[PDB]
This record gives sequence, structure tokens and C-alpha cells, in this order.
Amino acid sequence: TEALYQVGKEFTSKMDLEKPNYIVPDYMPVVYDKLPQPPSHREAIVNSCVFVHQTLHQANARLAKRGGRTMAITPRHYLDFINHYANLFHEKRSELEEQQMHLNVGLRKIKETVDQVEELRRDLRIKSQELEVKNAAANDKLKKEEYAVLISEAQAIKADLAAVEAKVNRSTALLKSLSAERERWEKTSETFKNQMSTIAGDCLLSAAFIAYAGYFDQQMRQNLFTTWSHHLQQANIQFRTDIARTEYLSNADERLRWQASSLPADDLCTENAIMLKRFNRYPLIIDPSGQATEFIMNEYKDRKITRTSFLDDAFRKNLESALRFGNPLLVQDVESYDPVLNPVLNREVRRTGGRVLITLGDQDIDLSPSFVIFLSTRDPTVEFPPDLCSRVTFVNFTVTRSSLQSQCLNEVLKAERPDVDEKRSDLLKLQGEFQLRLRQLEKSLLQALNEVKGRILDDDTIITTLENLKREAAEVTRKVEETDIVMQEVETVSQQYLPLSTACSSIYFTMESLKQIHFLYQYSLQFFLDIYHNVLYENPNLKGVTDHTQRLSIITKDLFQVAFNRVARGMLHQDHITFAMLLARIKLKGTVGEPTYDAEFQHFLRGNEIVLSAGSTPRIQGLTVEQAEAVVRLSCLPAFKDLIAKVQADEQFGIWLDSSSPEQTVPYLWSEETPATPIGQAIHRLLLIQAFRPDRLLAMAHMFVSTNLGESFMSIMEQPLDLTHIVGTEVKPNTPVLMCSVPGYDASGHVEDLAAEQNTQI
Repeated sequence: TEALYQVGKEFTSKMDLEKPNYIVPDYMPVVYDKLPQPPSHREAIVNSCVFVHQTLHQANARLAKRGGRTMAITPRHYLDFINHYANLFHEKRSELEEQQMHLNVGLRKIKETVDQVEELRRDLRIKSQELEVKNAAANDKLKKEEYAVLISEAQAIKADLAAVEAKVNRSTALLKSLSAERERWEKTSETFKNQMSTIAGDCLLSAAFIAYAGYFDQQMRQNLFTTWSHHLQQANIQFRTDIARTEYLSNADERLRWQASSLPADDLCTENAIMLKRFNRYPLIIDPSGQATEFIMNEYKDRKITRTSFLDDAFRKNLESALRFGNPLLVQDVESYDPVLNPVLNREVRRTGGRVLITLGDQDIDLSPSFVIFLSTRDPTVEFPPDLCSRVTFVNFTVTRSSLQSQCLNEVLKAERPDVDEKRSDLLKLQGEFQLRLRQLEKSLLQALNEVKGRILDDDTIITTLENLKREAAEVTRKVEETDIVMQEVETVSQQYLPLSTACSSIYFTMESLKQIHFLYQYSLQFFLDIYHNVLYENPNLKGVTDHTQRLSIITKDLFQVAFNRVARGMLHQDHITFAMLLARIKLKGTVGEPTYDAEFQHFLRGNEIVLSAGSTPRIQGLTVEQAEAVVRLSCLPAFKDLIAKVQADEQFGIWLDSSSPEQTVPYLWSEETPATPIGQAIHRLLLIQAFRPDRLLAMAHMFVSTNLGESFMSIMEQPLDLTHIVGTEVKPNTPVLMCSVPGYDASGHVEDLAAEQNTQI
């Protein structure tokens, strides 16, 4: 902690972190034991910088204790952190001061313009007086050749007055047209002090996010930011809580180009793009889906980026060429990392004799300053050694629930409402261009007032340009309003397909969690997307259906069925009920008319955590000790509060307790106010069976799945595998077919027979 503080304080000396008005809180979140008792604002900032680094150690411990994969936290992360803090602070301070410079110039030109028309109106009145004097003098002289010149002079002044009065009206209309811009610039100028007062805190949070948050998923990234934000609050460090981190670390122009480079429209993906732009250590990209690899290649075509791999034979030549010519290089398969990059990643350059040299193996190479290297892997489960973790910036592309919901909502819209989906796509392109144009319009209009000398009225060209920029600004603003209402037509159509997209994300994230119960249950996002595509485009139940609502019900039903069919063929049969149980719970959440049953499922799981004392559990005649305890624990629900009495009042309960199939005749032994639902009755029977006949819990679970998903939902697993249909239609040629068998079983013969049936060579 002492080393971190000294590094932070020494490295932030160039920083302008002096806030004489800073108030020391009564409870100071001190992490450096020798931090001075009345800490200064700079002392608090460096103390907060130390705290952020130590939070990642706590963060790694929490994921490690839960079995999650963690990457080593090294001092190079801290050096990365403070480096980004210095750069962002200077960048944000420079941008704000530069912006405040234009606003002050723009405001003063408008104020001068208001003065100019005031004297020009005074001049207009003066010129009118001159016309009255000249006309009267000419008339009096005429009433008594030179007088023809005098009236010509008066007529010439009349043209001058006409030019003056037209200039007054046009400049007044310009001032009225510039009233909104003058008001907007005044408001921001007042807020200059507030923004200056939060840059120190805002950049600290932003820099920490770039240096540490890359490897973690959406939930863990948010937890880290909230922990840092909370600490700044206890330290009285000022930071704004309104602007999102993506908006504060990137502009709209860059985000527009990122979309053109096929970057997914997702906040975490946008955060990754910012990391891929503001990195200090070279980025290591983790993208199982592969859009990040495409995005990097789209973003760097103009700079001639080359894709290679650590396993390719030309990697050393490609690396040498990229270093020598300064071209971007993308290297895949970083799980096979070649330690030849160790000097490159550590930036161990030797500058002697006007030459910048990098030692690659035993050969010295001149390093061009435009060189950049990106490392990528498609395996999210790969472990890297701590030495590699210290040399790279982790940028993890993990699927978020919101992003998958958007992907699935868009895909069903494309399949089901192609006219609506196309209209949505055109509007997003139109609105993207429209917002782009407005940004140029406000920038250009600001530049015109910031580059004009003397007065605006003096040069009529400046006046015309402002009117044209204002005229185009109003029309585009008119075009934005009309695109807003048409999106409302798109949004209200898309609301019908929202529950399906929620079901899609829940199903995939259930599939993604199946690796926790067996190492074999590995499922990519493409596997689920193939399932989703099958339900939307290769569904025999939609052949003649035309009603959108009925098609949606078919799609929703068939999505659960195909998901179970394809996943369970690659699961052990003992785990089939577990996956079907979860799909039923996902489908239950989709039913608006059903209750949550959260308490009943809370009791169905865990359950044993309700500790019972010796006096808490009595001796119920007709039940064993374990059965009696299950009665007492189940008694905690309001529905089963009168559980012991109901069993005692039922002498026929003894017969049902020792029946072969008690799950099919579970007595109505639960109390309730309103009549329960068939799904609700099954859950009550499920709790009763678990309490009294745990050997029939699987049988009751199958009935629960039958109640939610149908009687034939699990029937495919009972049939022999139809390898012919799956290989011919469901399996892509690039996808290997994995024949996994338990000992004593071997699927080689099935493949050999399958080739014979198809009369194909193998």
C-alpha cells in the first residue's frame, strides 16, 4: 500500500489535483496507514487510487471462492490505471476549456451584434432625417440643373436607407433565429464550474474502468464501478452520477463508425471498443462469437491490418514486418502464446543512434511508432499465466442478457414482420445520419462565430452562412421529429414479440449454466442461434398459419421443444429432468396469469436450511423422523401452516403414504383462499411429494414438466436417436459430430451403419 501511494503521488504530480475548497469528511476511507491526518484533495485522490487497485484483489477473491475464473492483478494494472488517469484528466480538462473558449467568443459576437443593430437603427433614423432635410431643401430651391443633382443625391441616399433597413430586418431575424443558440451557450457557460469540479472524480472512475474492468462480465463491471463510486463519495471526491461511462469515454461520431465496423449495439461492447482505443498495454481479446475479430479488422483496413496466428509458420515474418513498417497486426490463438512477443508487449525499446530498436529474438528491428498488436482467443475458459496477464489489457466480449434480447427481438421481427423490420432498419440509418448532421451543424455554426473578424454584420457572407446553417438545422430537426413518430409504430409492433426475446435470453443463459453440472455440457451462442433459426424458418407448424398472434404462440411453444430436444441429446438421461424443470420455470414466468411461486420454489430448493430443534419437531404418528422434519419445514409456508393437523385428521394418509404411485393421487392437504391453478396445484403436490415420498420426487417432477410443457414434451428422449435426420439437416459441414459414450458403449457402428443407409462413402 505504501508503494502504491508513492507511485500514485509521484505519477500524479503533473496532475492539477489542487482543490483548496475540499472538505475532509469526518469518516475518511483511509487505505494508506501513513496518509496525513488532515488529508488534502490530492492526498485523497491518490488514496482513492490505491483503494481501487486493492478492490480488484477483493474482486478476484470473490470470483475465486465461487469457482469463477480470475486473472492476476499486477502492478502493471496500477501503472495502467494512473497512466489513463493522467491522460483522461488532461484530455477532459483541455476539451472543456477549449469548449468554454468557443462559447465565450460565440456569446460575445452575439452581444456585439445586438449592439450593432441598435446603432444601425439609430443610423437608420439619422439617414431618414437626412432625407427629410435634403428633400425639403431641394423642394424649396425648386420652388424658387444643380437641383437635379441634389434630388439625385437624395435618391441615392434613399437607396442607402433601403440597404440599411433591409440589413436591420435581416440581422434582427438572424438574432431571433440565434436566440435559442445564445440561450443554450449561456446555460453551458454557467455549468463550466461544475464540470471543472467533477473531472478529477469522473476521470478517476473512467480510468479505473479502462484498466481493470475489461476481463469481467456486465455484473462484475457494475459492482466494481459502484464500489469505486461509493468510495469517492465517502472521500468527498466530486463526480457526476448522470452520464454513462460509454458516453463520457467516447463521442457519438466514433460510436457511429463503430456500428459501421459491425460492433454490436451493446453497452458492454461499446465499453470494449473504448478499451480497444484507449489501451496502454496491448489488448488481449476474448470473443467466442468472433465479432470482435471482425470489428478489429473493419476498424483497421485503411491501415492495412494483417490477420495471423501464433500457430502459423509465417507469424515471425508477419510480426517482423508489422514492427518494421508499423502496420496493425491481429494475432489469433493466444492460448498458444509465443514468448517471442515478451519484449514487444513490455515495450523494451532501445533508442540509440537516432534509431528505435526492439530486440525480437536475436535480431534487432527498427520499431515504427504506428505499430500495434491485438491478441485474440475464441476460448472464454482459457487460463493465462500471470506473466501474460501483466503484459496485456483484457477485453472480454461476453454475451449480456440485454444484447441477446435485442438480437432475438430483431431476428423474429425479420422473420415475422419483414416490412416492419425493414422500416426499423431504415429509420435507424436515417436517425443516425440526422443526428450526425445536427452535430456538424452546431459545430460549423460555432466555428463561423469563432472565425469571423470585426463584426458579423460587416460581412454579409457570414450572415448568409448562419442562415443556411440555421435553415438546415431546422429542417433536419423537422425530419428527426417525423422519424420519432414512425419508430413509435415500430416499437408498438415489437412489443408483441418482447416476451419471446426474454424467453430466448433465459433459455440460452440456462444452457450456458449447464456446464456447472457436467463438464460435457458446453454450448456456444451459435448453437442456440441455430435452434432459434430452426424454430423461425424451418418449423413445420407454421406452414399454413397466417395470423401473427397464432404464429407467435407456435414459435414460443416450439422454441422450448427444440431447445430441449437438441440439448438433451447431448446430456446424460439423468440430467434431462433438470433441464426440463428449468425450461418449465422459464415458461411459467412467461405466463401473465400465473403467480410467481417464488416462495414454493424457494422451499423446493435448499429447504434443509430451515434448522429444526429437538422440541421443534414432534412425533407425528404414521410418519418417520425424517418425514416429520419435512412436515415441520414445509409448515413454514402459509399454505402448509396447518400441515400436521391435516395429516393427523386424515387417517387415509397412511394408505397414500405407502402406495406405489403416490404422485398421481396426492391428497389436497394444502390450505388456500382462491381456487388454485393447475400449475399451482402441481407445485403444491411437488412440495408434498418431496416431504413425504422423496423416492417419487422424479416422478412428480415429470408431472410438473407435463403440466407446464405438455405430456409429450420429454417423449423424444424415449425414442431411439434419429441420426439420419439430424446429420442430413441439422448439422453444418463445418460442425463436427461428437459421438460421446459412457464406458461399454461406442457409436462408431451407428455411424458405419448410417453411411451404409445413405450409400455414402466414409
